[PDB]
Amino acid sequence: IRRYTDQRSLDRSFGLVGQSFCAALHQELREYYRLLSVLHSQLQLT
Amino acid sequence: ITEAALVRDILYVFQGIDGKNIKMNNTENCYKVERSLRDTAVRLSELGWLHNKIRRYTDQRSLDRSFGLVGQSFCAALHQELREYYRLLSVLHSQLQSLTLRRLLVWTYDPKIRLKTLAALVDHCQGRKGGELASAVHAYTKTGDPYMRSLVQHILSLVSHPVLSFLYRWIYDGELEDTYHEFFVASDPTVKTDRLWHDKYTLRKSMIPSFMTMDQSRKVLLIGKSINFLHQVCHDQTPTTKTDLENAFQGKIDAAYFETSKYL
Amino acid sequence: NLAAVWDQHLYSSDPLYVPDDRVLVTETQVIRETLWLLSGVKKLFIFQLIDGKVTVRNNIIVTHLTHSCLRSVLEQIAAY
Amino acid sequence: MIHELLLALSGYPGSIFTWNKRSGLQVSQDFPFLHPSETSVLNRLCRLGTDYIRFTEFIEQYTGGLHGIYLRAFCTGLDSVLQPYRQALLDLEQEFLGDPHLSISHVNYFLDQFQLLFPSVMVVVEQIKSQKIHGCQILETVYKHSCGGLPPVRSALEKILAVCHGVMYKQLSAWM
Amino acid sequence: AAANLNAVRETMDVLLEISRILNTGLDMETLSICVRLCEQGINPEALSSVIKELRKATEA
Amino acid sequence: LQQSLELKRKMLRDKQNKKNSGQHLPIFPAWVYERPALIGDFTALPIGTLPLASQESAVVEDLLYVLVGVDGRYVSAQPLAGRQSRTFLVDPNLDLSIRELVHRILPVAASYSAVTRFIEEKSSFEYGQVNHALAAAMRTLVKEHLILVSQLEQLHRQGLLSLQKLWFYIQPAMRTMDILASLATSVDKGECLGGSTLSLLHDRSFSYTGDSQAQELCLYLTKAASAPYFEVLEKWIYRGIIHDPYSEFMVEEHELRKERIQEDYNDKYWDQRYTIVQQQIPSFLQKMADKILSTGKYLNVVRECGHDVTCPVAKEIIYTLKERAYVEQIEKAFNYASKVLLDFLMEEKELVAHLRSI
Amino acid sequence: LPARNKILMLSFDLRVGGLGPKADRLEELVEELELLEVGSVLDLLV
Amino acid sequence: QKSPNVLLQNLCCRILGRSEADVAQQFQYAVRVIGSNFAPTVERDEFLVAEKIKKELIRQRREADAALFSELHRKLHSQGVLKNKWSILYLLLSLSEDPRRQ
Repeated sequence: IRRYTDQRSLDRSFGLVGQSFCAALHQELREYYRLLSVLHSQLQLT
Repeated sequence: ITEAALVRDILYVFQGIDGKNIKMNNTENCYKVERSLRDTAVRLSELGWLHNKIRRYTDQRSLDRSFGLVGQSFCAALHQELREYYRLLSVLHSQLQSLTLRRLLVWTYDPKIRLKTLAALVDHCQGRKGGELASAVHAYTKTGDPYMRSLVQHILSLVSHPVLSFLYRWIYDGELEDTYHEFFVASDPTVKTDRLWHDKYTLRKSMIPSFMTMDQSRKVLLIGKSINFLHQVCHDQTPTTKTDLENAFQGKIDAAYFETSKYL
Repeated sequence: NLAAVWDQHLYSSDPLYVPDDRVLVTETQVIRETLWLLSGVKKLFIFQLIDGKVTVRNNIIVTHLTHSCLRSVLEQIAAY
Repeated sequence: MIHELLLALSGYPGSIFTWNKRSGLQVSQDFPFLHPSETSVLNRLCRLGTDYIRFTEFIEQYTGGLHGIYLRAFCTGLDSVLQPYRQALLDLEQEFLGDPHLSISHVNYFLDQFQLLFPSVMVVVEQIKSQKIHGCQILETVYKHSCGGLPPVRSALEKILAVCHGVMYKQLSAWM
Repeated sequence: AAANLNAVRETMDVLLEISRILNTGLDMETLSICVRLCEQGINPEALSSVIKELRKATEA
Repeated sequence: LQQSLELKRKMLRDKQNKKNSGQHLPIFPAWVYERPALIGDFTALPIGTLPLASQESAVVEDLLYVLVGVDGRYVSAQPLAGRQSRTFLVDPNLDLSIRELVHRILPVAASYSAVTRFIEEKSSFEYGQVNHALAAAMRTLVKEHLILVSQLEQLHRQGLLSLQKLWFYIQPAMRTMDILASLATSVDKGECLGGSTLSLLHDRSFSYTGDSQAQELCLYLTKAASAPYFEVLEKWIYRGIIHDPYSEFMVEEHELRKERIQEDYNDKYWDQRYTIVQQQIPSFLQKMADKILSTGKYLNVVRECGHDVTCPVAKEIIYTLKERAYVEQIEKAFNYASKVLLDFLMEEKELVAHLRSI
Repeated sequence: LPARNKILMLSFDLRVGGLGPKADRLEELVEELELLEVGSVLDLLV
Repeated sequence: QKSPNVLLQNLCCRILGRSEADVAQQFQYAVRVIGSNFAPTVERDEFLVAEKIKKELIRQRREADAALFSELHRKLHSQGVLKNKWSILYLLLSLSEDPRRQ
């Protein structure tokens, strides 16, 4: 999921409905990180 | 040398008083601590080096009656502005009985930019006095930056009040009174019995202030001379003969010019 | 706390030194003393008079006053 | 400390702020209680008190040497310029009495406006002593510094000059 | 206990002073209830909305 | 570094020869550029012997310092600063796991020291009225960045922050800095100034049309950077004046009075007195570009003859996106300009009668 | 205090505890009823 | 009256200038929303709130108060408000108004 977003914003030709899709798929990648933060907090979890 | 030690010292290098573990060891270079922490101090200690420039010059320039009516008024303002930097420092002191906001980097940021511009204005106004100095401040109100343009343009209102004081007297009152050579007209004393009108008054060209048109400077003399020719020769002492400056010169000055000449 | 100035004689203690005994009068008491003196009264404990010369009493101390500054103001009232 | 200084700025010098003829109220001691550098702040602050001690010695002798009815009029004036510098030392203590945290700095800020009226009103007084401007030419040395330019010392000297004009409007009213 | 009464009156007075600097409109007694409520961990965004919405309801 | 000193002077000479009416264009003292402290960027236990969840607290502590530009004990800011790309060096002996994450949180530092250099260098009088506004509203985002690193420090003080929590916490400001650092590279790379950096801000705002996290930042940088340009057009449209102290405005006034005066040999006013500039057109006003010149030139040929010409009301104009309200105002002024000149000409200097008696 | 006031006051507590529409259902049940019986029920919390 | 709910009745009855039992219909408004949220989800830090009121205060042509507020912000810090400093003051902001309508 991250390899694709890492390359499209490095492409100025991916368009203007492709640079909206590629910015919509970070809000749903950030929250995955938010969950990971919590997984880390209860470590002091099997 | 814990940090609680540095915070106590830095809060005085802001006035510019050498600290306990921070001092201006190299006399021209900025203060050096005697590791991450050490570097942070430098940005915070710059305010002191800037502080040393503006304060050491308004202490001395203020006592010199030679600088001129314009110039002593520029110092009042460099100093009234320094007074305010000290209301921020007094609080920081009391906040000491945490206060390590990145060692107050965010606390210092708004006075730090208001220190870069006054410190620049002192060396661009060095040598110049009188009208030439006034233009050298109208020189610094040509920058798009909104906060710096808000600050200078206030100092300029004070600096050029004496100037316009000589403008609203040498037109209305009839006589001009400057000990040092500051105003943009240059009277030469001599008998001038019948030659008075043609030679006693002449436009000096170094002291017309930058916010004036050369046409306006030439017209103002024509009023100063007329209201003085009318007293010393014609012997008809009729008393109280009645944005550059917010677009009121081009309104008032023509107005004075019109009444005066019509009577003469 | 800065309401006990000169109460600590650590500065004095830095060299070997003898402390001299002082009454420790309150600042409020001093005001009542001067007002009586400024009007006609004799034999006040402060401003002791000796020969038609009213003079500040030799030993009076206050919590928030150093001996020298108190002598200065008191002598100054005593002159009037 | 905040009562020793808030009286040392006034006429009573005290032990901390020792007085001397060559230099006035110059505290010179290394004190554990004050921070090593507060003496640097105090040295700057001490400049104001030294002139207030001196200005009163001069009003005292007046009101062979200088003599006249004008030195009995410029001197009454030096009392009125100094009046907002007495009320502004009384208020400092009143704030200091209750708030237990305010430090020396608050004195610095509150008494920074008196480092423009006092230094430039001291040259007028030395001029009137070094040169014996005893007769009516005293009015000249006030109106020659009254055009001024530093605005705080420009209305201060105006207060002194007008008083002279009231003595010069009573001698010239009996004559005419 | 007298010192406790002076502590509260001193701080409520300071809080009233800020209230007039921000021009919020709360008088002393409504400020008294407000701090007493927020003193027990109240989510102050929720309270702010409630006070705004009643001030708009009392307009009739 | 040394090479920059040239560009500033060469640009200065161009405005000095062009305008001799305004003299002694201002410059800042030499120390302003020389002193390295004014700009933002400039007992160690062996970490190899440490337990794991202590290294995380250390690395977190060092990173918290790197974000504001101050070097750290375990991570150093490389001073090459070659070309425009800042680089950083993490201690070699660490846990590979932590090291990779550090590199992934380190790009917001290279996008902080590069961002700060542009705010010092492009604030001088030489770069022109708009490049000054762009950096003066870019400096406000720096203070709000400093704000965030202070809140993160308090959490770190209470043992309640970790490198996995920091990573999630800084993501929102990793983007804002990235848009500000790329835009600054481009405004600098093309040597753009005047209106060439008021078009580059209109076009970048379109580039992201769907994002709305970065679109609001750009749409803001153009409201802030276009405040001086609209003020010049407001003077030119409503009066013939073109203050333009530095040569930035689209219209320019040639001093063709020297050759054509007393006899207007060239009828210069309608030929080459008030003429246009091509590369200093804002790219949003290109449709009204021709009209603007005509709008203001017409004002002069009555403002030249002493008949008073005053706009009935002067309306202010603000950059905006999606709403061309400036279009209707340019037209409301243009129409009054032509109307006033034509009315004066057909009654004063009456052309109908002169044309018959020819 | 009147009967309606001493019900809502009780209702708020449950919501802090975590009992939700079981506390709104209570609001609607009372509302549907619209006598002094609730006042007796109020005194008898448990 | 210490308990939370009790206070609102009094808060409501003075904000809404009416009688004790009469206001209940609107009073019901608050019971639901205040109950909805008790345990704040935004962390504790007074400085941010302090930094906000200066900025707000500064863009309104009233800038001395940027430090008058600061002087007051430490006065309270001197006395005891039990770490509710962020929660009170924050409230006082969100109910703000520049004196001029502008």
